[PDB]
Amino acid sequence: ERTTGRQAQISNITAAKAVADVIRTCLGPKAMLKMLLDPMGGLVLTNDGHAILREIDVAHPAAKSMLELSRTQDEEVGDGTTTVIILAGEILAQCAPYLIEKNIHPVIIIQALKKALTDALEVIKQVSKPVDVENDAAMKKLIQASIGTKYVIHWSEKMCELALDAVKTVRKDLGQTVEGEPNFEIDIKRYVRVEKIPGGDVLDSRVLKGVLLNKDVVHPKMSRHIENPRVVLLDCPLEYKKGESQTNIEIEKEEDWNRILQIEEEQVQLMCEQILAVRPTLVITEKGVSDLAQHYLLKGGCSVLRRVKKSDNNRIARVTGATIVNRVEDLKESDVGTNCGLFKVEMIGDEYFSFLDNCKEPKACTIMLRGGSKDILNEIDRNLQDAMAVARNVMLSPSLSPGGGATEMAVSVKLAEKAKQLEGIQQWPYQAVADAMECIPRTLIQNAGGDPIRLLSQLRAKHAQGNFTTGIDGDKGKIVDMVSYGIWEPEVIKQQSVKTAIESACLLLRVDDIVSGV
Amino acid sequence: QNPNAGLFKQGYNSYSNADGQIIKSIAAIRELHQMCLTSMGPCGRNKIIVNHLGKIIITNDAATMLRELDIVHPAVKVLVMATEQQKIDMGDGTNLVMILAGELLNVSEKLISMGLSAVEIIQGYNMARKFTLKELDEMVVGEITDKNDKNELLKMIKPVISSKKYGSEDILSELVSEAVSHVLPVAQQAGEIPYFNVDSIRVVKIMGGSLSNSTVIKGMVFNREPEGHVKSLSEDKKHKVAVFTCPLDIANTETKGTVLLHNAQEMLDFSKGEEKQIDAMMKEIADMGVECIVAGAGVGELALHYLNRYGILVLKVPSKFELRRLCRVCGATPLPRLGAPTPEELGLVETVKTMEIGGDRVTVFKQEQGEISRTSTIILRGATQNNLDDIERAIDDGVAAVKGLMKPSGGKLLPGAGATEIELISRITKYGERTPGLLQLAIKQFAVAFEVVPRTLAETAGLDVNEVLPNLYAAHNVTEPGAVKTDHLYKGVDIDGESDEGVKDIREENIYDMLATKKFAINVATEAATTVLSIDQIIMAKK
Amino acid sequence: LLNPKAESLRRDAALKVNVTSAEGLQSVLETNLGPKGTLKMLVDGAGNIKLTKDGKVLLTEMQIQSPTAVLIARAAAAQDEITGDGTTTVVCLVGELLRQAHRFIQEGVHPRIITDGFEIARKESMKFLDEFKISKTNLSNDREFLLQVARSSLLTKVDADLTEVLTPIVTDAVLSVYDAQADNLDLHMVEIMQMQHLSPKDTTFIKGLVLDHGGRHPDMPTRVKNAYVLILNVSLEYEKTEVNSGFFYSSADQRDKLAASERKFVDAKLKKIIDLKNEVCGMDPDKGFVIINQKGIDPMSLDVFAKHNILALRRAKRRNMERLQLVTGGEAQNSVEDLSPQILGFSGLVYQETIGEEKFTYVTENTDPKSCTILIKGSTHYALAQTKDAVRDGLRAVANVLKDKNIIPGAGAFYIALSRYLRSANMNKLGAKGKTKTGIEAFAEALLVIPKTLVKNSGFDPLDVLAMVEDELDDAQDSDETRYVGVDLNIGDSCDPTIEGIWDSYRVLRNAITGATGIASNLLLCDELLRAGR
Repeated sequence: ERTTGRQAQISNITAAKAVADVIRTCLGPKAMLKMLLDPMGGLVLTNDGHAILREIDVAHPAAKSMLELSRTQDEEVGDGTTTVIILAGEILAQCAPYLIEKNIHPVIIIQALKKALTDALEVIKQVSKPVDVENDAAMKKLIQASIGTKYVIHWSEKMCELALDAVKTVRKDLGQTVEGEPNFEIDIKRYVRVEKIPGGDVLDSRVLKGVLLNKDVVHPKMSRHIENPRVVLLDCPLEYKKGESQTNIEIEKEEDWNRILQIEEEQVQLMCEQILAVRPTLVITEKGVSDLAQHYLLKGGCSVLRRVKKSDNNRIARVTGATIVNRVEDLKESDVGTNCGLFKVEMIGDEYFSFLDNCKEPKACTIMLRGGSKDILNEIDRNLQDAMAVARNVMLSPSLSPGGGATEMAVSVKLAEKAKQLEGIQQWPYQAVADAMECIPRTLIQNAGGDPIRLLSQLRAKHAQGNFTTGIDGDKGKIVDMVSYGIWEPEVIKQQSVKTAIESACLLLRVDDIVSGV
Repeated sequence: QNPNAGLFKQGYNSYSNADGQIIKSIAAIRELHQMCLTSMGPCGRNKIIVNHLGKIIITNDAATMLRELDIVHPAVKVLVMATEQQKIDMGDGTNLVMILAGELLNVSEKLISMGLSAVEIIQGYNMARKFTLKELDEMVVGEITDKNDKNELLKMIKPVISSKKYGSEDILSELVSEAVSHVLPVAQQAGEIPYFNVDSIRVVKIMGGSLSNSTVIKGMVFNREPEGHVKSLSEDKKHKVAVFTCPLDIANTETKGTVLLHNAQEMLDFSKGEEKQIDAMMKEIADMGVECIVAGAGVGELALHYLNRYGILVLKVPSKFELRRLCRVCGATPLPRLGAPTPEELGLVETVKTMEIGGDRVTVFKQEQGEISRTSTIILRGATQNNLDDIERAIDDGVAAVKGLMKPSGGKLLPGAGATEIELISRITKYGERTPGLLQLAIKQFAVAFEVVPRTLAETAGLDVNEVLPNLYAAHNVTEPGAVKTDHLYKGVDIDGESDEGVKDIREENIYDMLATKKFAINVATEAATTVLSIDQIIMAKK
Repeated sequence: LLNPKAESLRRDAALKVNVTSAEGLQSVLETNLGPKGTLKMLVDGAGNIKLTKDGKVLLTEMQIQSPTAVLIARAAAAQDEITGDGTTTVVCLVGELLRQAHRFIQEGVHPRIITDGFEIARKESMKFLDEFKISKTNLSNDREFLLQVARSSLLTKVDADLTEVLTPIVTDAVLSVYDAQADNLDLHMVEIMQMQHLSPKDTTFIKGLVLDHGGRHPDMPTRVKNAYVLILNVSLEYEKTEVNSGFFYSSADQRDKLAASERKFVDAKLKKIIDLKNEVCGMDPDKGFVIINQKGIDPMSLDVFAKHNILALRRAKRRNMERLQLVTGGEAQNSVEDLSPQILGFSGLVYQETIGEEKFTYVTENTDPKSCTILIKGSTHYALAQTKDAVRDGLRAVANVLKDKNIIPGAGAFYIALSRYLRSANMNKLGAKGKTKTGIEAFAEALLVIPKTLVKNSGFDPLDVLAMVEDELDDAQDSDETRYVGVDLNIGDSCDPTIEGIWDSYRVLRNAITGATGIASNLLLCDELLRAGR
């Protein structure tokens, strides 16, 4: 029915701890396997942290909240799926004795966790090092981190090219006191949109500056390059004009039928004359173009592209600047698309496309992927997304954090230094985060096969007296420097990991009752 | 059907290390830990004990509870035996060992959950013990100088009585300090000859009244009445006292000695014989100047008739211990025989009288400003059965603690009310932080256990530990004008029951602990905790 | 830490389940390794019982409950399609690898440490394989050798008497379809047919194709010498007037005479076919004529052919019509209207065999049939099932050897030598880790499950037979000579597999070790079993 007071606190933490345990083996390159036993006769050995959490049912709503944490993390950044779940679980576990044994009110617990987050975020910055995100060779070395140990490792040179050039193009690199400061906002999902075209190989892929349109044209043989581009965007089709009111036409003599046909031709021409009056070079219409209109416009020295939705016209307008006009007759001479390099209408893979590649960077691009089959096109896309996620995380901040558990251990040590200076009851739940952070270097040792106490103690001592670049060697299990053994990760991931882990723990810790009802 | 592995000794279910025998053993101890946890402090809680003989008492004393409990589980017996160690050669610290030893085990379990072995934990605890014992030597503020002044005694007796009887501390302290000052000699710098046995001070209680009429008697108080005609002695000094173990009647014969009568004349002759022999024995007593006679046995009618005619006060003392104690008041030596109380074996008492205490009449053997007794008696009163019995125990604890003031620096005083315990937390932690390797894990947790005292003192006082403890820690985690802390060595738990906040200075009430009690408890508590941790399996067998 | 409708299997219990289950599956298939192995009966519950030794069939049809055993069985099935053999070898290797690993895991060896050792030993095993293999001649005239290969692949799965029948059948069938040119080799050029009412000993190789439907006229030849072949897709059954009509007559005799005129519709086609022979070796000696008509032929049309000593067959299956065009060289005619002398194919003896219930037509002795047929005989589905598996696998075995010149001496010499190699190389190198060397030794020991199982099934004590092989192997190395030493499963002593004729596939053994290494690793790396929704 309901679980009240300490029943909610124990139940929420208990479930979250169970979720954390599921994936403790998923951390590090030496991650161990789990056997997922289906209600059917099958069994899955897949060790992907996301799949394991997805494909295993959970009972307690608190466990479902933990699942939402991983889903949010996946949307924010390309990694941390298991970090936020393991860390959030340990934070709850560390807060458990404080709710029960110390009888510390949840309000006190939450306040300290917010303060511990603020301090943890500072430390993650302090221990990080810059990289020159404008040095393409340095960026290629970073991007490969998410490409190796995969079949497509031999593509990594092209995958880095595609990822790096596209994200640089869309990065909103701007600052001023009037139009505001985008602060290097990157949204690859909307701006780097990728299109897959049959034919060629991975090496033939290209990043375009403009819009890649999948719609065909009125004639295959039209100008491909224009010296002074002018672009028209229209909704209304080019067809016989009809009135809005009542019309009654009564024909007795057959001779007058030809007069009606001549009028029908004129009305179509008149629409085209208004289009041609403003000297266009490419006309795009959402609705269709009559056979007469097709010839009327082409003979005027322009190309015509048909069946392009408002959604595409909005993209075309961003890269051309052309204004969308509903009615053909209202087209204005101010509708232009100049400084566009091509209107190529090439048929690629036995499919017609239209390219608006230009010399502009209006906060957007398109990646064009080539491949000899749909499987190749999907394989390139699916793996490229990993490269693009890293390119986003790196280009969004030049600071890289040390891996191998080094960053998390540095937060543990530095929080301990501040904890001794924190007065009041909040000192206790404050320590909870300091200890919880060590779940990462601890788990890495366990998955490597070392001693979780003797190696973790030595690791802590190295950070306590020495530098914050000391981590765990994923392959050997030994304590090694993270500069000699580069395992560096973008700060963006580490900052969001600790941020969302503590916030998620707070969401469960502050709930002292679960009640049923509809 | 269901198979089991590892169980091959008389079919016993005996858990191995991997089965958590240590954790399960600690869990059993936790039951007793909580029982003792609420005893410590001036505001400790009472317990009802129903003895199997049909006797119900109430006490604050944990050691009484532990002796009245039938303790079966060996894991608890280790700590109960540790409690007995605090009773042997020490008069305090019972709660300190039971509470600290339990907490040391509780924090050990937190380390065991990490994967830290019992061996590694025990080794760290032994180091932290040796560090702790050394640090205590430097926390001394004052020292008892063993001058046996009433005022020096009160400084120690008061905090000792506190936490057994609260609110009557000043009344009971005067009763103990006065009695102690009576039996203690006047001397300084004399440690060659031992003196002041705990038995030197008796406590006597009567139902009815209250402590408002309590007093101290310079001598022994007996619950027996003056059987003879004389109920009191005169106001003169130095009344000669004879003490006998033989009953005051006709002497018997080792072999047979049965008198048979066949003729009326024989009855007359034997009757006169016995009367004359008894008179001769009673006469020889009187002829030595004896004015009071004490028997370890009953008195015959004829002996009463003669002793009355001789004006000798007749007082029966059947207790061998009271007769031995009487030798410390009048000096008389009990006579194994009858009728020859050699003058050298006679004692002297200035006053023997009957007194009314609580409505009950008792006989008192005392001296006033002379021939001063080596024993003292403390007189208690109270109408409530349960409360008066516990007050008696409070008196004994005061005397026992004074015995704790022994030649080997027993007078060293450390700030109490948890002030010592708080400072130890800071110092032991630093010892951990400077210690490399896994040893720091147990040394730090060793320190953690010591917060149980300022916690318990707060809880029993009705205070919110979540506000008192961080205030106590902040009170000691301060900036001082120099490396050595001064003003903030004295910040302890304020056992007031007030509303808002704060800490109290030991100096305000002179709350000090004895170093010997503390260092002893630290040794015993650690040995108890590490002994339990060393046991990863219990096996029963015929011996 | 437990959610309702879920389970989390911890405290190394998942490893105990994985190893225990694997030992179960090993125990089942361990009884069926080598020619000395046992037979299994598979009952489908409907009353049909299958007899086989084939690991692929056994794992595919055998019901498995243990989720772990399902993992191993399915993983082996994947290797079956990749390699074409080695099913039992993989399962045995996986089981023993898990058994040896478990003994060390109990002693505090982390599952990953063993897994890494397995990967090192696997890579070193592949290096040994490269130096162990013998390069076979590229000559296709190696029949004397391929006979040994066929025996190696057949003898394992048959009763050892059938081996003498099938050995030349598998050997020559593949050599016949294998062009003696660096072209390719497709074992699908040998068709697998089954017939009842004969003993399995009567399994026979047929140079051409066999058809089910025979002649239905007693006067047609059962033996046609140097036949011409007509391939015809149109019926020769009595034809009726093209359009609606009827018999309008005055006298009774006219009824049948008019019907005789209607018959002319099909008789005209018969004459054209009879004239076809007249034009193409009509009366020439030692020439014949056979028709393999896809459609029916009237009993009267058959009588027309019988009078001319022509064997006219009817209602042939499309599958043989298309192949017989390739076998005989003739073209299919959709109608007699296009019939011409250039259509006919040519073959040698065409033979009709008649048995109690069925007839069979044989189209042997073709110039370039590009196809062979094997007829598997038996009285029941017991012999038919076992023999069919033996033939299909034997054809693949000799096919792989002809395609891939790399041959591995068998009799356990490969796996026993690997044990010696890894034992010494590990102690000589020690380049892994102070702990990882444990997994390498576990790997080297597990490899011996194969030579030990082969001996145990023979009734010989593995403790003595393996020792004798190791002794002679060491003596050869101390003598500074190359010698292949393996197990004699009939005598109990050692033997030289390259003289006895016991050969294993290069590709099977290469992938068998790699697969078994992965399978055991995938289970050793499983820390917990996670169940939900069940």
